[PDB]
Amino acid sequence: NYTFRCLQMSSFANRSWSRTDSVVWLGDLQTHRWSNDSATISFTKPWSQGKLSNQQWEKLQHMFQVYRVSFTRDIQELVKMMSPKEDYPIEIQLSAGCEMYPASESFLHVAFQGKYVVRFWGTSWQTVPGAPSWLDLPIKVLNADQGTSATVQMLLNDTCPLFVRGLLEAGKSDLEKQEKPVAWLSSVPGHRQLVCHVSGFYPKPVWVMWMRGDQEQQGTHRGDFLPNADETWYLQATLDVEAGEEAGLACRVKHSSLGGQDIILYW
Amino acid sequence: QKTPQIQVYSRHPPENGKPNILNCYVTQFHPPHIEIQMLKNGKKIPKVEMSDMSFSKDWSFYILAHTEFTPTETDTYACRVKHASMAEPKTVYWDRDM
Ligand SMILES: *[C@@H]1O[C@H](CO[C@@H]2O[C@@H](C)[C@@H](O)[C@@H](O)[C@@H]2O)[C@@H](O[C@@H]2O[C@H](CO)[C@@H](O[C@@H]3O[C@H](CO[C@H]4O[C@H](CO)[C@@H](O)[C@H](O)[C@@H]4O)[C@@H](O)[C@H](O[C@H]4O[C@H](CO)[C@@H](O)[C@H](O)[C@@H]4O)[C@@H]3O)[C@H](O)[C@H]2NC(C)=O)[C@H](O)[C@H]1NC(C)=O
Ligand SMILES: CCCCCCCCCNC(=O)CCC[C@@H](O)[C@@H](O)[C@H](CO[C@H]1O[C@H](CO)[C@H](O)[C@H](O)[C@H]1O)NC(=O)CCCCCCC
Ligand SMILES: *[C@@H]1O[C@H](CO)[C@@H](O[C@@H]2O[C@H](CO)[C@@H](O)[C@H](O)[C@H]2NC(C)=O)[C@H](O)[C@H]1NC(C)=O
Ligand SMILES: CCCCCCCCCCCCCCCC(=O)O
Ligand SMILES: *[C@@H]1O[C@H](CO)[C@@H](O)[C@H](O)[C@H]1NC(C)=O
Repeated sequence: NYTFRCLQMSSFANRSWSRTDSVVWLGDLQTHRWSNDSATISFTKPWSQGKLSNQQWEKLQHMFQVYRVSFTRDIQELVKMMSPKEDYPIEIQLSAGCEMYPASESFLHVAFQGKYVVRFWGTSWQTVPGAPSWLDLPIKVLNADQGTSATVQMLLNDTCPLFVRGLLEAGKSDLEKQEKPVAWLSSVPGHRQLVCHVSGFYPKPVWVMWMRGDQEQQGTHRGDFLPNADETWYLQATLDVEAGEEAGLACRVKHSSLGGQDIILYW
Repeated sequence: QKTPQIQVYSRHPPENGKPNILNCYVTQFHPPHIEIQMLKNGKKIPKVEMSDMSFSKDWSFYILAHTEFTPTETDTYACRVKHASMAEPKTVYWDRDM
């Protein structure tokens, strides 16, 4: 299960100012960046082009170049038509791509001021239950544009799975990279709070538990997965204990990279 | 509008005198316009690298700031965030363990 996400962020400030920026993620590795500043889509990996030839990529790029200008014009023009009722500032987000399987499903979701309002599904755009009613008319209009509907359907149903299978092949060693965790212990200097820190692991799946001998200490609170800047992950697991009960405790780590040789830090 | 949560943690075990990387991960904010600085002894650190802004399944934004640092027992490190959701800048000092 790999999920390809293209994440577009548009800020509209007043009528004379807007930017659109995008990032693309294959699973948890960033594959592309597309700044407002740049005319072209930038690569964040050597394999970011997938199996697409230089011409095939340019054709896809052009289509997105056309889309970005058109999308900006359309949103600017919609705001003028709705003024003063709907007015600046405005934030629009699009999350679009496909989730691969052993087969794939595609999605295109749109949020307005941080709330999900619109998706493309089947052959048409649609507002979602609870969306502001003023979106219904603009979406009907958009649904009349047959060519846009047909391009979007091609992009979702065909282009996305084809392109991602290209990325999965082209970036296999990078996608299947194993990076080892390093761990270290600390505590708040009454009952103490022991913290087992685990940083530098990839991929994401991991097991961190406090132990006394072979007994798992089920009071272990697992923190959130925090990213490092080098495409590895950070995680801490804490245990609330009474003072004098810290002797004989240990933090045990299991990860794919370690080849069955767990990390064990005795407190 | 949503308030940014801020987490500060080091890339490697913090050992005094050993160069390292300090991370500031800012999450769960809206709108995306935001100003993030990392501080050494309360002063702005100049070379602070930044990830591209992205967002989560719930549409809230996130971003990762990072800079080289060397921990010692004479230095504090922090992350200060200015954002429209908060009246004044919010600062989180490095826990010293994290
Ligand atoms: C791209 O794939 C689309 C389906 O995939 C989904 O959407 C994409 C964007 C991804 O997100 C993916 O992950 C999703 O799974 C596909 O859309 C389908 O297109 C056909 C038309 O070509 C639609 O068929 C019509 O169905 C309606 C009934 O729809 C309702 O009921 C069904 C349940 O039975 C539900 O599934 C729907 O949600 C609706 O509630 C029929 O009324 C209609 O029949 C009449 O018209 C046809 C002519 O087309 C005649 O042959 C018949 O005899 C009837 O007169 C259609 O059969 C289908 O609903 C639609 N799916 C959805 C989920 O909306 C799209 O066509 C693909 N495009 C390309 C280019 O590949
Ligand atoms: C306020 C919050 C509202 C959010 C809900 C609205 C979201 C609207 C999203 N609209 C779009 O994504 C489409 C915007 C661009 C579109 O409307 C057209 O202007 C543009 C140009 O269309 C014309 O030329 C095309 C050939 O280039 C076609 O032939 C079309 O028939 C013709 O009218 N359309 C496109 O660029 C379509 C391809 C890009 C679609 C990608 C979507 C992510
Ligand atoms: C975001 O990017 C686009 C790049 O095309 C900018 O759009 C241009 O804006 C300038 C204003 O300085 C105009 O001269 C051009 O007419 C615009 N170009 C197009 C193709 O529409 C936009 O200004 C950028 N936004 C920001 C905030 O930098
Ligand atoms: C919209 C669905 C995309 C399906 C095709 C995916 C392969 C092309 C990758 C293009 C990344 C460009 C980033 C811009 C994202 C955007 O503006 O929507
Ligand atoms: C439009 O927005 C920008 C960014 O918010 C602002 O700096 C600028 O003064 C505004 N311009 C006008 C003409 O209102």
